[PDB]
Amino acid sequence: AFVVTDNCIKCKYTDCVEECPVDCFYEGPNFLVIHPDECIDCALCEPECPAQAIFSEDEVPEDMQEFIQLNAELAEVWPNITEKKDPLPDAEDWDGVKGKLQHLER
Ligand code: SF4
Ligand code: F3S
Repeated sequence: AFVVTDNCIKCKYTDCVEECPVDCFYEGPNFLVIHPDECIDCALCEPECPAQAIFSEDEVPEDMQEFIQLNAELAEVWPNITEKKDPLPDAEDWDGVKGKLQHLER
């Protein structure tokens, strides 16, 4: 499975979803997550995220390992999203800012 990590938070561009043949992205107020059981590892979503926030589960940075479990868990409670939407208003301002996990909304 592929995993959405820290730089997605407060950006949430949503270009990722248009690439997904199986529709396994789930939406939060300021973050997206992939469902690990539905994802087929097609990788088609990774070169298309402007925030370079998606990684193969085995290529997820040492300092972001907690996102693997977070994607699995929130994918069970958030609604599916299959259509591209406008990025969050100040996405450029937040793209590249580290430790944005402190800003994650449920
Ligand atoms: S790797 Fe493929 S199946 Fe998994 S979330 Fe990305 S586009 Fe969807
Ligand atoms: S910012 Fe988040 S919404 Fe999709 S396009 Fe990147 S994983």
